Amino acid sequence: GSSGSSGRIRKEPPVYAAGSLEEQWYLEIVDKGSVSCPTCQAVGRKTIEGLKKHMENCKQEMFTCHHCGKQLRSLAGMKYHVMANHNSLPSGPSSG
Ligand SMILES: [Zn+2]
Ligand SMILES: [Zn+2]
Repeated sequence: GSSGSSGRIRKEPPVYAAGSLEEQWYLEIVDKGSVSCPTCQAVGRKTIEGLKKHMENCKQEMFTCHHCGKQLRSLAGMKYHVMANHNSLPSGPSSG
């Protein structure tokens, strides 16, 4: 057996903070209807909740060579494009 009752007002702000990203993304929705990914910025979601899960893994780090300025997802592959194309073996101030 059991019993009980309650009833009070609810005047509190949403999970969002008074100055956080969540709020920003939220607007893009309440204004447009959907929000894009701040990481890839190619695919969005109907709301944040859904996006969060997306960025939870998508959140990756991009790189960009300096010699030429190549852009590759896999750091390894890139770091190799330099030693291959920008192969400057330390020998002398000249080649010949
Ligand atoms: Zn993404
Ligand atoms: Zn390069």
